[PDB]
Amino acid sequence: IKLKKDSPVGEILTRSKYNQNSKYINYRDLYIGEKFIIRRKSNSQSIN
Amino acid sequence: MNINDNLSINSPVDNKNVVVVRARKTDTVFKAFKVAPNIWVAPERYYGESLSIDEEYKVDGGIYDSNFLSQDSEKDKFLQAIITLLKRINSTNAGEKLLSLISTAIPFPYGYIGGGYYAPNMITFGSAPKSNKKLNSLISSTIPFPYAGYRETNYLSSEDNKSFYASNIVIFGPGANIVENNTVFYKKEDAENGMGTMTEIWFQPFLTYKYDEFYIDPAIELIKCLIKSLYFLYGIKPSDDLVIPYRLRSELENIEYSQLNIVDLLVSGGIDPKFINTDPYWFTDNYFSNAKKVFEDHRNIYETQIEGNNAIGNDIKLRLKQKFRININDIWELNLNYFSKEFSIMMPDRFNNALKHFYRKQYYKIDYPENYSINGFVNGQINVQLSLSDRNQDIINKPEEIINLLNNNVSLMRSNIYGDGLKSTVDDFYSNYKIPYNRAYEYHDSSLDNVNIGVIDNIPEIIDVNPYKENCDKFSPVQKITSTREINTNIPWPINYLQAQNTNNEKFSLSSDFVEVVSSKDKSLVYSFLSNVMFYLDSIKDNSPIDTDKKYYLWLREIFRNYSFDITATQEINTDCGINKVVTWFGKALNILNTSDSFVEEFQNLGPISLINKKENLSMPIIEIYGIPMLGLPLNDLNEKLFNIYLKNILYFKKVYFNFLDQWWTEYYSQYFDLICMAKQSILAQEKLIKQIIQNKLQDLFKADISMDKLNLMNLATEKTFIDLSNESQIAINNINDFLNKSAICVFDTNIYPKFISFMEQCINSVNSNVTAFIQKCTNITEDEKLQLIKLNTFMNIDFEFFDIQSIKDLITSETDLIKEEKESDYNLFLFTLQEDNNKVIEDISGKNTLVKYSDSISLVYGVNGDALYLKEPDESVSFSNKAFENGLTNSFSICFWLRNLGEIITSKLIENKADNCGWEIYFENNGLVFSIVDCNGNEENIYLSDVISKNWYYISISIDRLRNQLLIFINDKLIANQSIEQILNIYSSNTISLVNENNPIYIEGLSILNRSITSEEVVNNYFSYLNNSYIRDISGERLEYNKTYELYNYVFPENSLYEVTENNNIYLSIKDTNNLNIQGAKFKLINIDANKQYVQKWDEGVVCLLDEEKYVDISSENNRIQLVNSKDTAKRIIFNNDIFMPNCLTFAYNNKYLSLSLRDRNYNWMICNNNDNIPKAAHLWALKGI
Repeated sequence: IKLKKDSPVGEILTRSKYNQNSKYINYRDLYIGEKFIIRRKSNSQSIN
Repeated sequence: MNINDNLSINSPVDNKNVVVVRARKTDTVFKAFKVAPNIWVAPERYYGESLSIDEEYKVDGGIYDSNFLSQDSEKDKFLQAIITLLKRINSTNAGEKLLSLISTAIPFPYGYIGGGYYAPNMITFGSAPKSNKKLNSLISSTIPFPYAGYRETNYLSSEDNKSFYASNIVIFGPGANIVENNTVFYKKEDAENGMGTMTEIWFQPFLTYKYDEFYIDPAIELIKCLIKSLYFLYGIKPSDDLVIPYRLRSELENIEYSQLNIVDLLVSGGIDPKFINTDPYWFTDNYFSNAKKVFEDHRNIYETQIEGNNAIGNDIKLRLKQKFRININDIWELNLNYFSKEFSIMMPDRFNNALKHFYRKQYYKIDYPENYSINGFVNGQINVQLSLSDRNQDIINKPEEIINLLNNNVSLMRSNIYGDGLKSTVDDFYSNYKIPYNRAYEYHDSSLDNVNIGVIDNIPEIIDVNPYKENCDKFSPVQKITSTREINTNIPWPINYLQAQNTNNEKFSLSSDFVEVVSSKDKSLVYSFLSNVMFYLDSIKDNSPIDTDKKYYLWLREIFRNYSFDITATQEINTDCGINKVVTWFGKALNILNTSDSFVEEFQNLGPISLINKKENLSMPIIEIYGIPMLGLPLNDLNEKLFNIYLKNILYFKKVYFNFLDQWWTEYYSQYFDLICMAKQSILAQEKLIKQIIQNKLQDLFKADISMDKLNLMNLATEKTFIDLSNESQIAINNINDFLNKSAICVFDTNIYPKFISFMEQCINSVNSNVTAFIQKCTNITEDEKLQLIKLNTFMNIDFEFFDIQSIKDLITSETDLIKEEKESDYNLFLFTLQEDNNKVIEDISGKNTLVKYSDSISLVYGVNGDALYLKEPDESVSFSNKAFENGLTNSFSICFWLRNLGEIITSKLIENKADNCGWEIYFENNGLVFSIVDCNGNEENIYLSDVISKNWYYISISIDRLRNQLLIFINDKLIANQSIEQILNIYSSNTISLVNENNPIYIEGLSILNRSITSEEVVNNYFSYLNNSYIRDISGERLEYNKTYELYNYVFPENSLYEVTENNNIYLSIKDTNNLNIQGAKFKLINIDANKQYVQKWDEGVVCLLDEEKYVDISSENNRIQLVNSKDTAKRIIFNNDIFMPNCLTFAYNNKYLSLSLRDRNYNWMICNNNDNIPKAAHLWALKGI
């Protein structure tokens, strides 16, 4: 998912891949997209 | 794409959608109906093949009839069937994409009459009239002279040879052989040279066949034909000599192979293509390179020449664009597996091109607006009711081999073994095939993505067609004669045993002596391996004849139990690849290792290889490992070159491994699949005999003094028992399937992989020698550096070790297996409730689609885990309807739900399935439940489950297992009742389970009915996992909530409530003394940081408030006890938790220190923050009761 420039809806984009120098190694990048964070709702549990 | 469904055989010939064209350049014409752009249907039979072939030329397993599709009614039915199939294909997105690609993939048109696809000539027309001063001779209009002159080859010519209609696909009827779908090109030269050609399809939509436990959808056969036609449309058709080894003919006495064309392998799908389409490729031919080059040439011709031409039409220019949008690899990587997955259609998955040899097909007739539809088969692919076609008697049977079991020279038995029907080669393909080194040395479900339905639909139809004179060649039918050898043997074959297990009489008797069965002059003995059933029948022999209904019920139950025990007999042994459940009776049926002792003993002592009769079929492929080419280079360049050589050699080793895997699949797994098929035939034969014996007994008992109603009860019970016998046969079938699949994987592990390791060790020796020689010939590097380099480029054994049992288990599992796994459910009813937003929905999500009828007075609450039905209004009812709920004599089931009664003590009905007298029911009584089951003979079983009081959750699980004659009843996580129901007989009841309230507000949660019995371990697991939902509960079982008056109890003392004690000007709370039991307990409340939270959860910080001065809990660091203060800020924030195995009990923690009860102290027990182990670990568990 990537945040759209105009619409307030995340658009779906195809992940990149590795085609730099080696055909023996293939994968897709995972550090792409928007950086999500998670926050508490009521702060009722233990801070520790 | 939109299929023209408004056509019929009575429609007039309008020369636009209904035409009468000429078949090739013969003297015969045929009608044709256009159902889509460039897609036509010819409802008559094919014209090329004569409908009356000589008897010596009929093929094995083919229905030959020269009267099919002769009347107009049959032709109209055929046309409607093809329309329905096309519409069904078009419904799914993938089918629509395939149809659009078929429509838009016109054969490549030729050039102009002089050659070329560039601009045409020009002509000036219409000179303006002469003016008063100017001649105006050159004032005219210039137009392209041969406009749209590209001479297309895809056209049908009318009977007058003056009108031409563009067309890509013509769907004829079947040729000489009724059940034979075929796909034939229009011109071979234009089909093999990248140009393209018209395609004709012979299709039979009216006859299907059954495989395993499902019927073949004809839509998938049509899809396969269309995919094969796509090969001709694009011109990528390999030569007929490009074949692959498909199967090893193990039934023969000579080493012969049955081979398949690469087109059929690439289109048919299944598991076979997975053993050739491998990364990296081990099988490569010049065909792929030539096809890619020719396709690229034609794409360039379009892009550079036929694209910018403004004097050709967009009817061709824009279809050629869409045709060349896709790549060739898209067509090659398009098989039946993708459409099977996207359509959820189960299809034969192993050796689907050789199903003629494995078993004989039975054909079922299809009435299209009765059985098929826009959504496919009615009532699914399994539960569709199709009548057996009357043409099954006309199936011609020409065996490939005749096995004669000679006695001592008299033929005791004569059996037929049929052939695959493919091309047979005696030359070993693998030994004469060389794995290429410099070819396919790279590369270490998404193919129809470049097809746009809307873009194809926007193309205008082709109206004006410029003919090409020579677009057809001829049709020469392939006439072949089937040879039949005869093999005389003394040792019986598995086919001989399989035949002996079949009889045509109706007064037979089971026998364990094969020789006696085949030597019986009366032909009254039938071979069977059911030792239990035979023993029981011999035991009851010479006894009182069965005349009463109880006697017949007992006999039927015993027969079913013995059959189930016999067909499901397996023994778990430890094999090299894990644990294998060997089928014990596999030696008796299909005589194999049937010398003496037990089959399992011989199987363990020997290997799995001994099951098949043709071992050691391996052959070393021709290996071409070229040595390294000696120009000087620095260290880095030499290192890079050697690394590249290393990677290439590793990939070559993997290619050889894949070749050996394909050898194992072709030569070894084929025999194991043959064993699987024969075992399935044996199981089915034994099931048929048991059913026939039961039918004989029932029909002989119809001539007795039994009332009619009891006779209908017998018939219903016998039908249910037949369903149960089918279920047991399916269990045995998949048991033997797993056994033999694991056996085949084990035989690869322990019989083929070592040979591959030996061969590649021998090869790696030479590879390392050559590498060392090359690295020593060079002299541009140092000595230590050279030693490091040569040590770095070495080939140990681990380099060429690629075995992975999980990669072979996951390689022989098809999409059909995944569909079966997804559709396999052990639930006859799995009720699911969903509140949504102001619209509650209660429905069965088990996949069996039980009819749920409920009133609007019911509510949905949160009882335990998810929403639960709440019946507060008196006299409510919820009905669940399903056929399987009718029960019967022999079927195991189980009811499982959560119950909470809010009442207080008369007998109120809770769950009923009582049809008049017979049935079963659960109802409240006194202060507990009662489960009563009664049969149709007067026998009753009433079980009183005590200690079920109101305002408490209970997990009721009742299991009836009729294979064990056992009735188990669990409440929560404790077995309550374990009874024997051997005295209980047929309990046939209504098809509706009724849940009532009877003036009692009740919570019912997760009501579930299974089709099998449950064990204690599974019940305990379900009970404990259902409560593991991060919610802290009270002693009542309901969710614990903040701000509620609660009484405190300790687990050690489940009846003493903590009460306030004042001493030394300090107030604590403590257990009540034995002399003071009437003192009222303390009232507690839980306060959280956020007042919005209402329900307590695991790991929640809170404060306990005691109900006049609003006391709060504090911990005194003088005696390490608790005390009560009058300041909220002085309270302690304690953490609430609970143990998974003590659900209705909770623990209070304070910096990793649980609060517990102290030892006795002058008739007191204070809550204290313990750190010592002398207090039992069960003393820190507390309970809160809603007061």
